[PDB]
Amino acid sequence: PPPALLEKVFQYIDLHQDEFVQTLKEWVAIESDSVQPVPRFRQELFRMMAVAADTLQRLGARVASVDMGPQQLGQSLPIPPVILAELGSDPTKGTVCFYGHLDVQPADRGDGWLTDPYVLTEVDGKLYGRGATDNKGPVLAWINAVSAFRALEQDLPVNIKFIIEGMEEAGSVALEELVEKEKDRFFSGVDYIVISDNLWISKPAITYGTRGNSYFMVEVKCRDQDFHSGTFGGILHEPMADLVALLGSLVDSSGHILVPGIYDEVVPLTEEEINTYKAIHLDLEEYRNSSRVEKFLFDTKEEILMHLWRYPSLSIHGIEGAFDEPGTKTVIPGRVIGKFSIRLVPHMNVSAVEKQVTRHLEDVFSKRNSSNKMVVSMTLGLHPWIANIDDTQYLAAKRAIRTVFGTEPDMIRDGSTIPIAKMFQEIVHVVLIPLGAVDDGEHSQNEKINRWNYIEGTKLFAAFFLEMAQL
Ligand SMILES: [Zn+2]
Ligand SMILES: [Zn+2]
Repeated sequence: PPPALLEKVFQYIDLHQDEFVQTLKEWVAIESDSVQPVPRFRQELFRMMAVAADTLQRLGARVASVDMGPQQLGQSLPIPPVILAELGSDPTKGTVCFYGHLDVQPADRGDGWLTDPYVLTEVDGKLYGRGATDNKGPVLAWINAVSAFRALEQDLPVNIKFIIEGMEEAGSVALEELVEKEKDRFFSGVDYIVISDNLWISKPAITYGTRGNSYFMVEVKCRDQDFHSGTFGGILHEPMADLVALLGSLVDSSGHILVPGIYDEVVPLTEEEINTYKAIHLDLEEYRNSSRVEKFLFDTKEEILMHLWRYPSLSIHGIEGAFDEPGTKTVIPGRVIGKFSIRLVPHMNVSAVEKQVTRHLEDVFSKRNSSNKMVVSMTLGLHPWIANIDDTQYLAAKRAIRTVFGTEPDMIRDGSTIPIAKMFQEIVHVVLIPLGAVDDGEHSQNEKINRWNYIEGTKLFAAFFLEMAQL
């Protein structure tokens, strides 16, 4: 049983759930792809921001859609407006701000989707579609919670602010300058900030730490034109041969990173820290099963979680400029770019990591005595983020979770990076409430959010409004 007429709010959410799921279906069908520099998609992104601005206004919010200007690509594209919305300015009330994004990662059905990525399809309680979990589901769950108090003419316990952007999947272009401009304007008197764009691991969760990241591009160039692999086979220093040797020099079969210096500054594992991991709830057979992975690099819960949260990791993403379509093309690529990144943990320095990776790659390349040119560039470099657990925002969330799910949340870290979390910490001086399941498949084929997570998460947000008012 819930408290109060949270009972009535909860009743409302259960009765309007099919409507909440149809709104999500409608938002998902707007192909708000920010990553493709294609006018068709950027227009759909602007329409998305407009649909959201209208939704917030209809709820009762003062809404501003802030003109963001051009995105320099030697061409350019307009950036989608940022919604800056306020619902209530009651001086007898605290104020909570919610950040979300309504742009999505590209989705091509040919990538391996069993459904049309932009048609929300429910299969065994799972709602499949691009943006279902990342991030239209949790934005709507928050909005739908507010709309329950509004429909019932129930006083919202806190004032609510919304900051919603349309460029998160493309580096939040122009957000930081707007935030900076607004630090003592829109953010003046905002008590706590909420982000809901992350997943559980098993038991619901609250997330209080994230990894950093460093994204590397390694270009090996002969000439711009490719070669016929037979007509010119046998006589070139082939860009692909150099790149494959460069990429193959980075990590070993155990996951151990081979760049010298990389472990120098990782904080030492302590007894205390080990204990924190032992207290997390994770069935390793369950985790193997939802991931459909035969075996992981490690055998125990503690090793698995630590390698995700507090050890660095290296992933090779792909190669650009070579033969990557289906079939059997006989080509020596003239210019290729390897892509890989290293997730960063305390106490690693971004600038040192950049130096170390570069030096390593130069040393490998020079030993090849190749005629090719190599350019390493670190295109992205972010430090890790940690919240203070048992902050007032963090306690409200714990209580809200207990109310809705009837159990204590585990305090978890995250292997991914939430750059926005760091940005609000640096400029405005954040609580992460995950709604997604571990197997939601964000940034992949067959992304979903579970109906239960989406609907029960709406209730979580409702309870949370009330908890924030209570300190
Ligand atoms: Zn997201
Ligand atoms: Zn994303």
